[PDB]
Amino acid sequence: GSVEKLTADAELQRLKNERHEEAELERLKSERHDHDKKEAERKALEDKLADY
Repeated sequence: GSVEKLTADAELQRLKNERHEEAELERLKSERHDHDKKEAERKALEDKLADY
């Protein structure tokens, strides 16, 4: 989500996944703001084992 409430760090890793940035970003624009939190974990398990 462009809002970037407290997930600015997640937006960073979202740019990190340039191989999938346009997909996650575009979705979050239309999809609920709460969905940003889920996509934070989605790419965590996607890019790496996990981001904890």
